[PDB]
Amino acid sequence: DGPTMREITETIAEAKKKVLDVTKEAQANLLTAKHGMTLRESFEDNVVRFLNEARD
Amino acid sequence: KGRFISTLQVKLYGRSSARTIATLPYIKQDIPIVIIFRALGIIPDGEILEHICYDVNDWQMLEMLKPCVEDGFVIQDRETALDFIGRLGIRIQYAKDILQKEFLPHITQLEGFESRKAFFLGYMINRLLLCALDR
Amino acid sequence: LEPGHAADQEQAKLIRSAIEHTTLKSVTIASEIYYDPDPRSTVIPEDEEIIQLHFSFDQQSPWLLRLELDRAAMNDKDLTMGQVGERIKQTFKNDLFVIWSEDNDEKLIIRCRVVRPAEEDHMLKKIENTMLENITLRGVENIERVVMMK
Amino acid sequence: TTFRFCRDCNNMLYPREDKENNRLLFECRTCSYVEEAGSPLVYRHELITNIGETAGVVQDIGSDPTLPRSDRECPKCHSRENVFFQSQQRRKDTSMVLFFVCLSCSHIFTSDQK
Amino acid sequence: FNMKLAINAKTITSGLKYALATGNWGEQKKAMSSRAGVSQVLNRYTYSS
Amino acid sequence: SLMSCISVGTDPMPIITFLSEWGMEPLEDYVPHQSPDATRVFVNGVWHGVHRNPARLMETLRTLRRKGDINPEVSMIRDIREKELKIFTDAGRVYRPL
Amino acid sequence: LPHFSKDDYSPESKGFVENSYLRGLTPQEFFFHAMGGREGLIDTAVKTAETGYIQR
Amino acid sequence: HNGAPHHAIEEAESLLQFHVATYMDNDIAGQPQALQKSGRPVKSIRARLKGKEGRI
Amino acid sequence: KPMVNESDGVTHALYPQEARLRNLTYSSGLFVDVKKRTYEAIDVPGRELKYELIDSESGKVFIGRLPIMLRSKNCYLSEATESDLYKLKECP
Amino acid sequence: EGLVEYIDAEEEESILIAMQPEDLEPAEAKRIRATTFTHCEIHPSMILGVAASIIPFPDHNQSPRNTYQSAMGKQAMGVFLTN
DNA sequence: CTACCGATAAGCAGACGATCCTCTCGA
DNA sequence: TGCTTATCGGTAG
RNA sequence: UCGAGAGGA
Repeated sequence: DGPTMREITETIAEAKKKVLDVTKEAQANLLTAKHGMTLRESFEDNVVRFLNEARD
Repeated sequence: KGRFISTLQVKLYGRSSARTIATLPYIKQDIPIVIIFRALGIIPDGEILEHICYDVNDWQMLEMLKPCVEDGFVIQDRETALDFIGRLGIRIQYAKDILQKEFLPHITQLEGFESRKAFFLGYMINRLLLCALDR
Repeated sequence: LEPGHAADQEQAKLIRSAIEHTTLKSVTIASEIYYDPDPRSTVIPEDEEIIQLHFSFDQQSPWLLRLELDRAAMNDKDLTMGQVGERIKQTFKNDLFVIWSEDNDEKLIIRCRVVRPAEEDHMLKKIENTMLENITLRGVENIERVVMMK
Repeated sequence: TTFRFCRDCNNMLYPREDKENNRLLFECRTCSYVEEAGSPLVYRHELITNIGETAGVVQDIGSDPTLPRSDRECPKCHSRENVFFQSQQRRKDTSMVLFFVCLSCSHIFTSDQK
Repeated sequence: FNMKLAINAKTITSGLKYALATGNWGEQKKAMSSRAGVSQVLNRYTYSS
Repeated sequence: SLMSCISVGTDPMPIITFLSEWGMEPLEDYVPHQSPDATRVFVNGVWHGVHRNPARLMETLRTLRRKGDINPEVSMIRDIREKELKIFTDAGRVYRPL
Repeated sequence: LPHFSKDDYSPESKGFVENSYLRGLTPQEFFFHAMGGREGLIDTAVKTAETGYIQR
Repeated sequence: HNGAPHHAIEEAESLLQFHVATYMDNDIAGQPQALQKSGRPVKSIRARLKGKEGRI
Repeated sequence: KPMVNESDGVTHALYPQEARLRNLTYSSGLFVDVKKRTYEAIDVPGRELKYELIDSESGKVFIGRLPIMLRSKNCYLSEATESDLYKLKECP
Repeated sequence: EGLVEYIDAEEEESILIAMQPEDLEPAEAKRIRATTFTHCEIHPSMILGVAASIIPFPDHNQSPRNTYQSAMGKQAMGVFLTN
């Protein structure tokens, strides 16, 4: 459907900003730094979560 | 093309603090790099280190380079730097012939090009330490 | 967990730290070797207040081993300067003299000297790697990344 | 932290201790050469490193178009025309903190907040 | 020269014939540099194929 | 691929002459301390010389191929982050037009 | 890809397909998709050999 | 039977020891190989009833 | 240019369709200009040193035949156009 | 004339290519969407091979479906030559 | 203090790797 | 994924 | 017949 296509477009648009804010967070050193795993390992994990969050 | 599957696997030993550092054809033994530079006519340790450490400001390379000097400190002059067997018969001449032809086939394989061959070897050890420091 | 504790957050945190395998290699920023002969007079201006405090075995060594420590690494994995100081002391005691900075201090360092009544420099380097890649600190060996689960 | 070498024979120096005067003196093995210590420090390990995070920055940095460009301003020159790159220390643990280098001022500034 | 060259031309023409028909960039000895995916016969089912 | 083509191999000697005519220090008599930002110049993964300012060097060399003096098959890279310049006239390289 | 800038940690530059199959994949998406496909058949051809050995 | 040359018999006996062994196993050891010119080896009894498409 | 000589006959002008049909190798002849020189030294053991210093064969001596590639620089097909390619029994 | 250039896989490391010469040029429904581009891409369809170019709308299909087709297209009838 | 009893490392090759089916091309 | 074979250092005779 | 390659669900 017409509005559904636009609704799917905005789902990926908010997700991009969701990833952008996490990307900006990692650039300023301040990050969650989850136990055991690396800071970069922690980033990818939270990034791919947002990517599939919008997808499904 | 000349085929020749000639390869010089320059190997860095030790993972605590035994940072010794290369294979040469046709020799069934690993040769410390300091002896290789002395056999090329470069006897002073400072000049040898100038081939590896281009930036004499950074200390990190020299620290890893510190033990690979004392390991072959017995060998000093070119006369004693070439005598290392390689094979037994009589040999200094056998290893002398290896350096001109077999060792570093690219660039040139004539004779009087010791400075050109040592700089390639100097860069190879440099690249090996660059990944050892994780740079 | 202990059957007595059904679902205790702080009890689980007590276990994970008591089992996780850790060493000096995981906390030390840099391992330095300095030259200082007088035991009551150190070259380092930071290592001054610490000296007079510790003074209150037989024949000392003029070879000092300084070890810079990360304030965050000791904080994130639960460690103190007192517990580390005695962990190195228990592995030697009569063999080596161990000095350590106060936990309150801005700079966290460990001062180590030999006690054997000089060719010690090259011998000290072998002792350095044993302190970082051999001496255990917390939990049982082979153990790695530990995680709590809901 | 820097190391010195004999003037006569350009060979490696070994530190020797004056057991009488109580002071460090770097000696030679090839020859009998000696010299007084410039610094009490002998050997440094440095496990945790901050070095080489801003490595390989020739002033011909503007020539490389592969690098992404920023609209940020310098603290002293206030230059808008800037270029940047991630941590040059290629390690498993290292963070994704940006390093801004300016084309016309040669000054380098971080994006770090900790 | 030329009389010996007649037998030598045969070893050179057959040396090129052997490799280009079988597929092995080595001597007629066999098992030495036995790379068979060299002299592959041309496909002719479709023009695009 | 449709566009892709393989290299046949051109003689490296003509290019070696042009490189020497624009600034090239011999490897037999090289200065490490004297030269600060030493741009290590490589021909087919083989060290030959060193040049001080490669900015104008690359600028002159890039148009030399475009003119037709140097075969466009031959590749040339400038790594500013490692102070290096590799030039390849080797046989077997895959190249696409842009 | 040479089409992307250095140290670009965006989802679009790391294999994320925003376009629908109906919409049509862009060349950037299509190559990363081809990588995700090529790896798939490799996981088939290899794991199938070990299975025949496992059953016997 | 004839004029036994001592260290000339062993040079032939070793050939018989080789011929009898290559007949049963031509796979075979660390350094010997044995072939039936033109350049292709002989099919031994071990290799005739060997695993996967071979008697058993 | 690819030409293969037959039994009791002249060197036949071998064409791509001819080799494909007659089941023959599309090979081109090679000839080198060899220089035979001797090159003597009237000497006895010590001394010794230098020579100071001392055959035109047939018109370019044969060495063998190289299989020539179709549409290559040394092939008939490189010069040929569509109009004449049909008379050669070759597909354009 | 110096209008087009042949870039090797090694040479691709030091350059930036602009895919769309229209979109990636000024500032600024169909499919979804620093300015220092050294080179320009001829046409995106040029990344495909032989049999791949014969596939209609390969972007709209799944990659293994085109990978299955890639080798399947080799086993076709038609006319290969006129001779 | 020496002879013996077992400890861990040095040195160090082995033979296996889907099931069936189609077809050509030599030497 | 095994095996093979020296070297080692240690208790008690 | 042996050996090599190509292709199939």
